[PDB]
Amino acid sequence: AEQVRQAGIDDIGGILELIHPLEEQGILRRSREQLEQEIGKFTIIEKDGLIIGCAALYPYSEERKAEMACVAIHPDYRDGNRGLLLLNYMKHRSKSENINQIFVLTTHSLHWFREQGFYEVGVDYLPGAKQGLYNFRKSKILALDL
Amino acid sequence: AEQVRQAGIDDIGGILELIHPLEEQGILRRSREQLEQEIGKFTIIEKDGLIIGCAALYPYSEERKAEMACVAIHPDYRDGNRGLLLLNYMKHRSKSENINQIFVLTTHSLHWFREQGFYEVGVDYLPGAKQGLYNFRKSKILALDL
Repeated sequence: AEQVRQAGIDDIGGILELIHPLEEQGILRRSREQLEQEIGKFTIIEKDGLIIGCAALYPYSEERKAEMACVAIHPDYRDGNRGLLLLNYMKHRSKSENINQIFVLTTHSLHWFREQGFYEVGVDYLPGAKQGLYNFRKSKILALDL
Repeated sequence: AEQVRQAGIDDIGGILELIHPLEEQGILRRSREQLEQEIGKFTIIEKDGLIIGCAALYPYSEERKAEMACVAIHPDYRDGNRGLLLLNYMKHRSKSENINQIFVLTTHSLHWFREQGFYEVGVDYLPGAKQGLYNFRKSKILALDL
């Protein structure tokens, strides 16, 4: 069959392959170490040992929201409802962690999202952590070693 | 004296007053309910019962980073090293939660940040959750009721 399951460390290589062409295309970038650190957030689809889909879920526990991000379907495996498969799996998983909304940040696929019952919200809806970033031009990221 | 301490629910009103003029100024917006949901992330400064400073810390546990955001000093209480007070308190607090870097997203105060040992990083440095947002124009936020 075809498996939808939470990702593990042996899946990083396969996730990277799905994501890399998205990064070149200006869509997403994730280093391997970054993926190692977040792996728990990722779900994939495996077909005959090939990773043909992934998606990440970032919970905002106290706001009871979660962002579904980094959703990729293998180019040879589109038009097989695989996006929907990941979403329904995400829906079901969020529900079981006391989360009652999923949100996405997208420039692509409005018709499809609307068709799933997604509605558009303003930046104020974003959980406070995710607010500093939506309102990003002359905007610098600064880090401090503790 | 003047107290630096983690915030509580009775501090929301006072935080809102510090933040509201920042929101009008295009800098930050936080509803009361949003602040109720995130209150645990906030630190304030209280002087004679007046909230004269606040700052939020958003931990990225597995990446061992945390974003310091929503930093406000009462307009009548500037040039009293209160920004530094909050930062050092944040530094100390992050350290004790196994976090070894603080980052900020800013358009303001480069000289000051550099002076504290902050250095500039690229968007790839951001913890994956915070990546979907930095790379935000024709970019929509969509929500789904589970």
